[PDB]
Amino acid sequence: PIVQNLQGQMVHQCISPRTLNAWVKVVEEKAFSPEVIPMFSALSCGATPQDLNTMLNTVGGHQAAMQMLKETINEEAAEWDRLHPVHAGPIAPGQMREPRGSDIAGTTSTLQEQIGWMTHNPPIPVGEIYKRWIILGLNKIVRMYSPTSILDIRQGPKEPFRDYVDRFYKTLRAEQASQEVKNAATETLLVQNANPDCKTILKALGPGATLEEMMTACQG
Amino acid sequence: PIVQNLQGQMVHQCISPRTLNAWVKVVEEKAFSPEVIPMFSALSCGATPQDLNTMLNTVGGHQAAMQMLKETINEEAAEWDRLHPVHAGPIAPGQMREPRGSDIAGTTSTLQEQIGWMTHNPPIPVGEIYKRWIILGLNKIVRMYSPTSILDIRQGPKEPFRDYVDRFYKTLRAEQASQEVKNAATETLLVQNANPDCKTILKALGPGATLEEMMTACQG
Amino acid sequence: PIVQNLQGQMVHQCISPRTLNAWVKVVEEKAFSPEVIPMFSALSCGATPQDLNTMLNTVGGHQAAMQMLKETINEEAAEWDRLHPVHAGPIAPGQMREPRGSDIAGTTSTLQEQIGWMTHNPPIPVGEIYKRWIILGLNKIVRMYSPTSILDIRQGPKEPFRDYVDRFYKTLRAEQASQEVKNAATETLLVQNANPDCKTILKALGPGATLEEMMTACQG
Amino acid sequence: PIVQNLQGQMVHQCISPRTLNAWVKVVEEKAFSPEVIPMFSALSCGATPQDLNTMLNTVGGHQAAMQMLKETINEEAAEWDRLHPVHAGPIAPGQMREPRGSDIAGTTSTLQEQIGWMTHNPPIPVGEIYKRWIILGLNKIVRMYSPTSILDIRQGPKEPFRDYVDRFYKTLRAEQASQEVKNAATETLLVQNANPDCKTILKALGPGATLEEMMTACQG
Amino acid sequence: PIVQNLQGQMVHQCISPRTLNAWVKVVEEKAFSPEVIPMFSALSCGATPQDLNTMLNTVGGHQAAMQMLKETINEEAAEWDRLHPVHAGPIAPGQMREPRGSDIAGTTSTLQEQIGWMTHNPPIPVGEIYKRWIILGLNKIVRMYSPTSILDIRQGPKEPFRDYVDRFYKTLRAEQASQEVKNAATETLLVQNANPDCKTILKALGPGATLEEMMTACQG
Amino acid sequence: PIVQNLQGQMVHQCISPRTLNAWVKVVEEKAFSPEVIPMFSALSCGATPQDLNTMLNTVGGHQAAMQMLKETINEEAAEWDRLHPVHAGPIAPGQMREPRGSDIAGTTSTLQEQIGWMTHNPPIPVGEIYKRWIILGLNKIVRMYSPTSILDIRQGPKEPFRDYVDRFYKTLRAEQASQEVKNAATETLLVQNANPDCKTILKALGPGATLEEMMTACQG
Ligand SMILES: CC(C)(C#Cc1ccc(-c2ccc(Cl)c3c(NS(C)(=O)=O)nn(CC(F)(F)F)c23)c([C@H](Cc2cc(F)cc(F)c2)NC(=O)Cn2nc(C(F)(F)F)c3c2C(F)(F)[C@@H]2C[C@H]32)n1)S(C)(=O)=O
Ligand SMILES: CC(C)(C#Cc1ccc(-c2ccc(Cl)c3c(NS(C)(=O)=O)nn(CC(F)(F)F)c23)c([C@H](Cc2cc(F)cc(F)c2)NC(=O)Cn2nc(C(F)(F)F)c3c2C(F)(F)[C@@H]2C[C@H]32)n1)S(C)(=O)=O
Ligand SMILES: CC(C)(C#Cc1ccc(-c2ccc(Cl)c3c(NS(C)(=O)=O)nn(CC(F)(F)F)c23)c([C@H](Cc2cc(F)cc(F)c2)NC(=O)Cn2nc(C(F)(F)F)c3c2C(F)(F)[C@@H]2C[C@H]32)n1)S(C)(=O)=O
Ligand SMILES: CC(C)(C#Cc1ccc(-c2ccc(Cl)c3c(NS(C)(=O)=O)nn(CC(F)(F)F)c23)c([C@H](Cc2cc(F)cc(F)c2)NC(=O)Cn2nc(C(F)(F)F)c3c2C(F)(F)[C@@H]2C[C@H]32)n1)S(C)(=O)=O
Ligand SMILES: CC(C)(C#Cc1ccc(-c2ccc(Cl)c3c(NS(C)(=O)=O)nn(CC(F)(F)F)c23)c([C@H](Cc2cc(F)cc(F)c2)NC(=O)Cn2nc(C(F)(F)F)c3c2C(F)(F)[C@@H]2C[C@H]32)n1)S(C)(=O)=O
Ligand SMILES: CC(C)(C#Cc1ccc(-c2ccc(Cl)c3c(NS(C)(=O)=O)nn(CC(F)(F)F)c23)c([C@H](Cc2cc(F)cc(F)c2)NC(=O)Cn2nc(C(F)(F)F)c3c2C(F)(F)[C@@H]2C[C@H]32)n1)S(C)(=O)=O
Ligand SMILES: [Cl-]
Ligand SMILES: [Cl-]
Ligand SMILES: [Cl-]
Ligand SMILES: [Cl-]
Ligand SMILES: [Cl-]
Ligand SMILES: [Cl-]
Ligand SMILES: [Cl-]
Ligand SMILES: [Cl-]
Ligand SMILES: [Cl-]
Ligand SMILES: [Cl-]
Ligand SMILES: [Cl-]
Ligand SMILES: [Cl-]
Ligand SMILES: [Cl-]
Ligand SMILES: [Cl-]
Ligand SMILES: [Cl-]
Ligand SMILES: [Cl-]
Ligand SMILES: [Cl-]
Ligand SMILES: [Cl-]
Ligand SMILES: [Cl-]
Ligand SMILES: [Cl-]
Ligand SMILES: [Cl-]
Ligand SMILES: [Cl-]
Ligand SMILES: [Cl-]
Ligand SMILES: [Cl-]
Repeated sequence: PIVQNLQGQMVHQCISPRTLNAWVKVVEEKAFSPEVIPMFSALSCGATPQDLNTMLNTVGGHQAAMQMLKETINEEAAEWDRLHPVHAGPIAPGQMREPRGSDIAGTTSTLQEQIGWMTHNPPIPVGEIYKRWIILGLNKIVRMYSPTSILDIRQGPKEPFRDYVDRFYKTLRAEQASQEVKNAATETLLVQNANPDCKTILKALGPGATLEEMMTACQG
Repeated sequence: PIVQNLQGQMVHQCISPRTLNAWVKVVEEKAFSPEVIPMFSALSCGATPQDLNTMLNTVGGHQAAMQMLKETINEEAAEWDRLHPVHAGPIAPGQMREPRGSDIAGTTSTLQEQIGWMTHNPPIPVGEIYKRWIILGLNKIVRMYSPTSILDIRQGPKEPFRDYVDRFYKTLRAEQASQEVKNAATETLLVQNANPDCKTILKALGPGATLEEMMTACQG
Repeated sequence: PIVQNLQGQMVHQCISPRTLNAWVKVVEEKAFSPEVIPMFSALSCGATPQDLNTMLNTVGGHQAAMQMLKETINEEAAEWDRLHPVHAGPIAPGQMREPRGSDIAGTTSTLQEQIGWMTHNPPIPVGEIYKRWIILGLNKIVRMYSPTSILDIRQGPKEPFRDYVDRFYKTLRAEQASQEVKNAATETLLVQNANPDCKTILKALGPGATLEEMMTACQG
Repeated sequence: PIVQNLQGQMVHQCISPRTLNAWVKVVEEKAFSPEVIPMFSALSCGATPQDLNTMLNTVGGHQAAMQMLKETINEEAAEWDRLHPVHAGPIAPGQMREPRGSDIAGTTSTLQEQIGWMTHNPPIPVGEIYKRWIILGLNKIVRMYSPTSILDIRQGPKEPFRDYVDRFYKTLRAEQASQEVKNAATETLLVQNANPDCKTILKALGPGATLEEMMTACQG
Repeated sequence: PIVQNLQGQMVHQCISPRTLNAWVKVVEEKAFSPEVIPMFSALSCGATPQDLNTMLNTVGGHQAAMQMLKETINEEAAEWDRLHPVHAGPIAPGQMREPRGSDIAGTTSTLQEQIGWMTHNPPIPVGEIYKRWIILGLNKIVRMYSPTSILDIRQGPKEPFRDYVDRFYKTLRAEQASQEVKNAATETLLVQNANPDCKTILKALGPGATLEEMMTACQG
Repeated sequence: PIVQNLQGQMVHQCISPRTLNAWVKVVEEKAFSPEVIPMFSALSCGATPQDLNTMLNTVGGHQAAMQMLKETINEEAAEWDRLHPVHAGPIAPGQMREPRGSDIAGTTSTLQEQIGWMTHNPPIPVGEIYKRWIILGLNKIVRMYSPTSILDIRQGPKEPFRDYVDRFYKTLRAEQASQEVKNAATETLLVQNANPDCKTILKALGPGATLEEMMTACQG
């Protein structure tokens, strides 16, 4: 990663063993459950493209997911290059060349070029751009490896309301879109797919009930 | 988090893998027992709103609770906005715009704006305001997920007084309120719900007995 | 905690995850065995009142003990305030208000006021005063949760002398008082409650025998 | 390793017990699965040749592979020497002699000469040259210890498409080459070795299908 | 402990949770095997007397031994006092009073007086004097809790010579003395207590045989 | 150990708990397998003689090996003293006395004298000299505790060639000598003790076959 020293300079630091192991173990145990994204984002804090490639290369298995990840990265790399055509010319003494999509992904850039970009003034944050592409890719995988659709979450006749809302939002969290799309899913389904007893109770509460009020009203 | 380095400057640091892991593990093992609040408060020491969102996002399961958490956050954010009317105008070169509620919650603010607010002179401590909203929300979840009422905690005819006082205060701590009447639940409900043998001993102790005095008197 | 930076300034540091976990685990495994006090004292090195409250709030269970702890703290807080009546008046530019008992315990003080007190010149060590009150409270709990009295420690007819002295001083360590009180317990009981064979041997050694000499004399 | 301290100077540091342990454990559990290469590359960040030799020497077992590793290192060292002819002559007071192949490999160079090369201006990065030779050697070991060929990876008549793509790319990654024909193995061999049900679906998708599109189309 | 920071100043640091835990665990698993002494000496590197008392106080059980430890400490403290007669007189502004025995042991000295002594110019190293007394006491405990005498360590008729030498020196190390006669126990008692087959071989080796030569000669 | 601070000064640091435990555990689990030497060398990076004595004193068991270690050290100490006769005379204000063999081994030197030697300009590295003696001793123990001779490694009639080369070089690694001696062992035995099928294949390859080529030729 790139961290600040006490001189105020952004300097490269080695990825710690603890960071590597934490990422390997969290994929081992949680696969592509939705909480893998924040874990990956937090563990890759300050990462260079090299660090991000290190983390993704240490994943054992799920190689189909990892290949989808590369295809996502390549599309985002192609989009970056078409929005940032590089301008030919000698790079000046105090400068860095402009990065191409393959440079952000680390396939055509050295770690020293990545450090130069990330510690420049102003910085060109190839690590955070790459991370964006990867997390975009991981979001697709979480959505693809989600077993259940939001339309299939229906409260059982003896199922406690808390357990049902747990399943509802767990399912909703794995199909990532805008929250505009997730507010629409809730307003469309959460009360309508409650069991007949709780549904009649919540209809009387009206559309303005908070979730806390809905869960208290269907308590047992 | 934003911590002071070894020289006295407030710097951004990455959330550590141990901090991430410790918070995930505490929710896994303790759910919303009351001791999750101090663990969350201590593990989020110096957190930015991004750090707090990371921690909350790493929680697997309990998504009904996490949704209640967002609704509490949004209520407090709207209250913040109603108390901090917007002042339109170009932000001056040195300084930073006033934060809205969604900026404190981290949904419309970047990490660099959060660093800018938290390291300002004087600092606008968005991380601690956000943290205060979250703990307010987590306190509701603890209250709601507490199974038993204090009026149902009663000493068995053969149950040692110590175990009953353990159950009593464990319950009182989960059923959260101000000390206005929790102070009230002790000293009279604690005696009223003692078994007849210990209850008879505790009347003889008279008003003003310490809990140590009550526990010594009902040992045998 | 409050630690020294390399500038010579006492600065606040976040309580580490390792410190929190160590305290939670040691209470989980050792309850209120006497070695909980030094573990708590060492783990709370440099603690602010906030850190001490964090540690005690993370304890799961033993809530009867924790309430006795609060009653001890409140008595010590009441004693502090009666010995340190606060003097009204505007606090000067370079100063801190004088702390009340509730400020030392952290119920009416902010972490910033605790930092101001603890890093003042000279420091007013509210953290070490609070710790004193807490450890005073923990000593009462260790003494209350001790199963055996010193008068019941009697050497068995086939019990090795080392095992008996182990039990004797383990029991003596849980009833904390002055060592004047613990030297008196030893001189009164250790030889007199040895089994008849070892007792006759140790009577001949005389009152001036070291424990090492007594244990060699009753070896087997 | 040679890392930058908190002030900006390149200093030698001892390899940490966690780094040593992490590398030993990764070889123990993963042998020469492909993910051992990124683990070795990341754990050897900033390594001197002495550090790299230490890491390789801590490997227990797999001594046939480790001997192949030495033979690869020696071939690269001889290639280095043929490209860097020796210049005889007294080394000047300030500077350091040119490294031979055996010096990069650490067999004829001391740790202080390795520090001298790596902290020179400009640096001669013997640790990264050595690391590049080792990973070249470890890549051969992975290729050799890969049990299955990509031509033998075929989808079963009832095997889900996802599991087959997992096996396909896991295998392709172990059978190491350039993307010249690994790019080639995908998109046609991946389809050719699908079972007849999915194969029929994938012809209808036509050329240019993403892996996400192929995996969505053969879900059911 | 009192350690040097990154700038060259001697500063007080809190004993780490790992150091506390490591010492507790070592006593739990190894009791008073000889290797507890180096573990205690290394884990108490730079300790103040308060740190040493903390470590000793965290020991659960073995209270008979811990009481022997106090008696040894008190004997050494009295010897220290008899060699360092008190000089009455007001302590000058810059300097510190001379330490008594109880101050080195930490029973009549505060942590700040211990820091003052240890960081003085020249330093009065009360922590190392205290440590020396404790290890003297722990050495007595190891000697006393060693079950077997060196005269009872003898090679079985079918026991491999290596295992017997292992038992021999393991025992010799627990039965602690100076090398005046431990040097003596080897080379003649080691041969005398060998079984007749190996004993006959070792006479033929003659005086001056190394232990490697003896162990090679009694392999078969 | 002796580490560099940020002032450029070599300063003493306490041996970490993690370093102590790592060395104890690696001996516990791996005994004197050959990888114990690099683990010991890496874990004792920067060690003082005191640290090296600490590490070796913490080893439980294998006391016969540890005594052979002392005899090796004493021979190397005797050789050092006969090559470095100390010259009598007052030590100057800015100087350190010359170290004897017993000073390098730490039996007649204080930790402060070891720090003085190791941080002198130029340094006299008693820690690295001692380490050399110890590792010389550990090499003898690895060679003594090796069960199998190189002449007994013969490929089985159904044994895969990789497994046989594994055993061959594992055995060869435990009998440490020069690689001149280990190249001679390979050229003498590796092909000649292959099973009759693989032997005839490798004879045709000729003496110039790499190990990688030999292992591919005897694949199955
Ligand atoms: C960097 C990174 C780690 C990030 C970020 C990141 C950034 C912002 C926000 C956020 C913060 C505050 C509010 Cl008030 C809202 C909001 N209020 S609103 C308009 O009503 O929805 N929305 N947001 C998302 C925003 F801003 F993106 F829109 C937020 C989050 C929340 C943090 C959070 C998690 C939590 F558990 C509980 C909380 F109280 C807050 N995380 C999510 O909300 C994820 N989530 N998804 C869904 C579902 F799909 F089911 F609906 C559900 C959640 C849920 F909250 F967990 C809960 C069960 C419901 N995280 S990264 C690149 O890896 O992602
Ligand atoms: C979360 C966070 C931000 C915080 C804080 C925070 C802030 C202040 C205080 C506090 C400190 C000292 C006193 Cl004397 C009192 C007091 N004395 S009084 C006039 O009698 O009420 N009150 N308080 C709360 C105050 F100030 F809020 F009012 C306190 C606490 C205590 C700390 C504490 C915990 C403990 F175990 C034992 C202690 F001795 C002290 N924690 C609680 O008290 C929680 N608790 N709740 C109840 C119940 F509900 F059952 F009654 C019960 C407890 C209990 F003590 F554990 C015990 C069984 C009874 N914590 S953080 C930094 O931890 O992350
Ligand atoms: C900060 C903190 C961690 C502290 C402190 C703290 C401060 C000082 C001292 C101390 C130091 C040296 C001596 Cl010589 C005496 C002494 N010599 S004397 C006049 O003969 O008794 N007395 N003391 C206590 C003093 F000073 F307080 F009086 C001491 C201790 C000892 C440290 C110690 C522990 C140990 F195991 C073995 C040792 F050699 C020394 N710890 C105790 O002694 C606790 N203990 N209690 C009893 C019993 F009840 F059974 F008798 C028993 C012990 C015992 F020693 F373990 C042993 C079985 C007997 N600790 S804190 C706030 O959390 O407490
Ligand atoms: C060892 C080290 C020094 C390094 C490096 C290193 C350097 C660059 C790159 C890389 C980055 C981005 C893209 Cl877009 C491509 C690309 N896009 S492309 C035009 O389609 O080929 N190619 N590359 C390799 C490049 F640049 F070398 F060509 C890359 C990688 C990727 C990192 C990565 C891993 C991952 F899991 C998922 C990702 F999204 C990205 N790792 C690999 O690709 C390894 N891999 N191999 C194969 C196979 F053989 F099966 F095909 C397969 C993978 C796979 F991706 F895992 C997946 C199943 C398929 N690593 S380090 C720092 O880790 O220690
Ligand atoms: C506690 C502490 C403060 C200290 C120190 C401390 C100080 C010095 C020395 C030492 C160093 C080198 C030599 Cl050559 C000799 C020597 N050579 S000699 C002329 O033959 O006697 N003697 N010494 C002790 C000296 F100096 F004190 F005399 C030493 C030791 C050795 C270190 C060591 C341990 C080891 F395993 C193997 C080694 F090669 C060296 N440790 C011991 O020797 C302990 N030991 N005891 C006996 C027994 F009793 F059975 F005989 C046995 C050992 C044994 F070696 F393990 C082995 C089975 C035999 N430690 S600390 C820093 O660790 O925390
Ligand atoms: C500081 C310390 C930690 C050190 C060092 C240290 C110093 C240098 C070297 C070394 C480096 C590069 C080359 Cl190219 C050769 C070489 N090339 S050559 C002329 O053809 O043999 N030789 N060397 C040893 C040299 F220089 F000493 F001669 C080397 C090693 C290698 C490092 C290494 C280990 C490894 F696993 C795989 C590698 F590719 C490289 N370690 C060994 O080789 C140990 N080993 N022993 C034998 C056997 F006996 F079976 F043959 C076998 C090995 C083996 F390699 F593992 C493998 C199965 C064969 N380590 S310390 C004081 O604790 O030792
Ligand atoms: Cl780490
Ligand atoms: Cl890269
Ligand atoms: Cl894989
Ligand atoms: Cl989820
Ligand atoms: Cl509910
Ligand atoms: Cl960490
Ligand atoms: Cl955010
Ligand atoms: Cl009780
Ligand atoms: Cl930590
Ligand atoms: Cl507080
Ligand atoms: Cl509780
Ligand atoms: Cl005890
Ligand atoms: Cl005994
Ligand atoms: Cl470490
Ligand atoms: Cl080397
Ligand atoms: Cl799929
Ligand atoms: Cl720690
Ligand atoms: Cl003390
Ligand atoms: Cl042997
Ligand atoms: Cl450590
Ligand atoms: Cl020493
Ligand atoms: Cl031993
Ligand atoms: Cl081996
Ligand atoms: Cl093979």
